[PDB]
Amino acid sequence: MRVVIQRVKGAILSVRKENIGENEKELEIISEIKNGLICFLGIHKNDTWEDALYIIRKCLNLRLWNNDNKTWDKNVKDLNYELLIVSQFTLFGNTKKGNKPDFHLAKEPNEALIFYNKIIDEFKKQYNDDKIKIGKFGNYMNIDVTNDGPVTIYIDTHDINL
Amino acid sequence: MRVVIQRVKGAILSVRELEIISEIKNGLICFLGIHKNDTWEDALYIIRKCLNLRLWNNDNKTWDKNVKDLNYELLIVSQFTLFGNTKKGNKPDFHLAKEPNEALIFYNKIIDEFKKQYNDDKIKIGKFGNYMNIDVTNDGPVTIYIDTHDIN
Repeated sequence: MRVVIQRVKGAILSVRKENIGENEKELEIISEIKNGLICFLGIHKNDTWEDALYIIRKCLNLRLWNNDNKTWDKNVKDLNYELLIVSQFTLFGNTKKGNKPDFHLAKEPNEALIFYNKIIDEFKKQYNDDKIKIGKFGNYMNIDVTNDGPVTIYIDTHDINL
Repeated sequence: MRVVIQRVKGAILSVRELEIISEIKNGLICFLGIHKNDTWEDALYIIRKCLNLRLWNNDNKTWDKNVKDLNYELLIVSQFTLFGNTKKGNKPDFHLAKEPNEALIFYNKIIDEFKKQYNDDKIKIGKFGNYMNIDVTNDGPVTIYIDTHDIN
């Protein structure tokens, strides 16, 4: 599994919404957080539950907020902050050969959805049902993010021995 | 070198009462991490990939158009935290990251090469080594990661 974690003062996620209908075609906000993390999550085809757990553990526990003259001190749970988890297959975009990304390492959308939903449940079980927002899996999204720092963290779980 | 590329409809960068100092419409924001043992070859790979990755649909085709074809912009932000090791604790430690003073020179060389390889007016930057607030409109999203240490 791969994840890119961004520290944020807020994030607003929107998808396309077509009233077919009333011939209305606009963006509508379906998810929103204030301070916290946005995590772009890429799932590898050979990912196991252990990979998910490491990611969840790291996202929930990384001390990324300063605190009273102490830096890199507080985690997203401590400050009672939120997480926005977006599935992001492009993180398994191989750009090593040619300038068209190739996504053969990506888990296929269907198995991915089940896995992803398992992850979201675990996030909630390990933190709080109300602190975890998500996007619209497999749909085009517009995400207004306020990067606070910025602080960007990258983790590839296939780097660790689990 | 490590880079995270985000596809965007726009980005607004401010620095500390904040003031906006950089702004782009459609294009890419690129968070750039420089490794202590990085060479000019690593920079070139990153620059070439950023300018040439076909990340836009030109319709009926996918992954078809790149950032130059569309006359789009790039916002390059140095981002040492990309070398935050988190393998051994919950507190990132950043020793793979290049020392600040050498990093700045290197980083400025990169920005020049970006301009030389594209266009002086299409390349925006942040305030190196300063706290920044960046409002980004992610378009997709489309997130690309590259570690030039994976390549020879």
